[PDB]
Amino acid sequence: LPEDPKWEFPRDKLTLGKPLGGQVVMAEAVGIDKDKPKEAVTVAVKMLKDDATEKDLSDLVSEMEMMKMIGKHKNIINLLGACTQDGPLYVIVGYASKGNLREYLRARRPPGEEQMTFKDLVSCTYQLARGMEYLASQKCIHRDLAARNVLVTENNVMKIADFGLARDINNIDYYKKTTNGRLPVKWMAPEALFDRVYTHQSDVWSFGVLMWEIFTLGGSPYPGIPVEELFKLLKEGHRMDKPANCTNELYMMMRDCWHAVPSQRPTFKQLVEDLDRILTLTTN
Amino acid sequence: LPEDPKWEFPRDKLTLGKPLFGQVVMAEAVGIDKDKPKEAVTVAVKMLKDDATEKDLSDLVSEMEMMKMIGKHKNIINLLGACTQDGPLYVIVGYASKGNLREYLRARRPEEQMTFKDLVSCTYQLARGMEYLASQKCIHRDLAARNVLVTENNVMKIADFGLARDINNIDYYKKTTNGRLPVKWMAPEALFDRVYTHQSDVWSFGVLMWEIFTLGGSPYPGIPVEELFKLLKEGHRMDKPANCTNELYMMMRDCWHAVPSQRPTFKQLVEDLDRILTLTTN
Ligand SMILES: Nc1ncnc2c1ncn2[C@@H]1O[C@H](COP(=O)(O)OP(=O)(O)CP(=O)(O)O)[C@@H](O)[C@H]1O
Ligand SMILES: Nc1ncnc2c1ncn2[C@@H]1O[C@H](COP(=O)(O)OP(=O)(O)CP(=O)(O)O)[C@@H](O)[C@H]1O
Ligand SMILES: [Mg+2]
Ligand SMILES: [Mg+2]
Ligand SMILES: [Mg+2]
Ligand SMILES: [Mg+2]
Repeated sequence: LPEDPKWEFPRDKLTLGKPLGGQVVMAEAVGIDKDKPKEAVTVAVKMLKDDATEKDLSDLVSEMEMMKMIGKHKNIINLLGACTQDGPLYVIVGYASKGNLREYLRARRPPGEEQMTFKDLVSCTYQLARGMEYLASQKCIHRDLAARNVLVTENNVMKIADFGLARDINNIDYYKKTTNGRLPVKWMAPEALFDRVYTHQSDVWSFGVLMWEIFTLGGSPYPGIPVEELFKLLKEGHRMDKPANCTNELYMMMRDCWHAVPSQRPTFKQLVEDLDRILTLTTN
Repeated sequence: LPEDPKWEFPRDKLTLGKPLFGQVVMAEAVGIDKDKPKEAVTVAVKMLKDDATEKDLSDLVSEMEMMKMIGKHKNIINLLGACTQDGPLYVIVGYASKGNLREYLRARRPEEQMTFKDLVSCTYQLARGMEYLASQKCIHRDLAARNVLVTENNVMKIADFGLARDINNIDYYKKTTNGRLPVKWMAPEALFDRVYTHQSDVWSFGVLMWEIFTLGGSPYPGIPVEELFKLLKEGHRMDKPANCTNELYMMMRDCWHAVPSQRPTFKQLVEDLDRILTLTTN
């Protein structure tokens, strides 16, 4: 693959460590932060598994390239560098000490670890909306939004991650039977499968399920409902029930994200504004 | 999903158990053996994960359909039934108490040690299964120790038909063909030419042989997937395993012949392995 100095990082400056969670591992990167040339830094490294397929490699490359183009943002996991020459491809990204959001929330469920306050949940949701709002402004569709794909930092900052299925808005083959076949069904917008398209509004549908996972503290969507029976139920108007401790207002937000008609759903900008209000009013 | 009465099995007679294109769990099936209507049989059931994708569903469906087509053979995991109506798809297959071959072998490393004859016997059984598979015009495409199951009586059983296809159902020369086959068990032509024939499967059999004789070793140790095909193109081949005779290693090299038609057929492999096994036994 093409050499790209600006992002290349020395293999001898990286010490691979313990497994995290193809295959992702923790590691120390000496001087990865150019202003601290000798300072070792704890990072995360994504690389291929030993039994990886060709598609796994093209996916890893795609993920790296997408992260390069997206740019930097508070709520998006950051690319730190990559080892792409004379050796196995290593994609180095910022290390999130708290793990993924799904595991994070479940570990903080009431004893029935520090519990999540209603404000923490709204704040978590608001941060992600901002992240998605930015992504959309960069013409990027994630396509795989879910609690298991969000990382939490030491200071509880939410980071959208796993861009292994992400695409530039124009890099989607509309109407082909093979388009969107690798998207987890339970987080997927109906038009993704039915019409074989994908827009930012398809991402808002996913965001809706993410909201539900957040307010159920890491629950599994459509419990008891098999994936092969889901789209039938969705066509019939079925939608997940309101999470226990969730305001009717936040629930209507989820419901709005699940409008059958894409343009009928809120834009991420609208979600940010609404959530900003709710968060603020909760604070006061 | 079209109803196929012949294979349909009642859901109320199936009790899912502990965990083992999906996820496999142990289960108890009452009357799966039609001659013993009230008997509970321990089986294995493959189903979709909660986060399954559309492709995960079509693969499981394809897996089921491929197993129905293939027919029965002692060295191929057998289909017992399937719950396809009004509910999640369940593919019910025979339970293999010893797990997959790779785990089985790594456990028997110098937990009852494997003898040279056992290893050959193991290899011979798999060749027999592949010979039958090839005769049914089926290409497995994902042959490897991790895809071989071992029954209570140490019978080898080729499994995981999640990538298998009929020999004529291949999108020839398309750049997207064979994109989901583990690279280290994959025949060179499968990637360079985008084709897949029974001879591609024999190449994988070779790797499988190497895993067997190294007692579950990982192929091309120390070589990343990204670097393997250039090496393979240059002639690189894995070295002989210690607990392996030059003859058996030569069989591996034959399976890895660069030219597809120059690799032996499964029919020829079975004949040679039988001869070798017969000698090792007598
Ligand atoms: N930067 C990071 N810091 C901390 N943990 C990380 C991390 N990147 C990944 N992980 C951990 O590894 C898990 C899997 O990561 P990721 O979502 O990137 O998976 P993956 O693309 O390798 C496979 P899949 O698509 O099956 O998830 C995360 O849910 C998280 O627990
Ligand atoms: N019939 C059976 N009896 C016993 N164990 C079984 C079994 N079927 C599957 N298993 C166990 O589950 C493992 C995975 O099986 P299988 O190879 O079918 O996986 P899979 O198709 O679900 C996913 P992948 O393609 O990622 O392996 C096997 O290696 C074995 O340990
Ligand atoms: Mg992920
Ligand atoms: Mg991924
Ligand atoms: Mg398998
Ligand atoms: Mg499989």
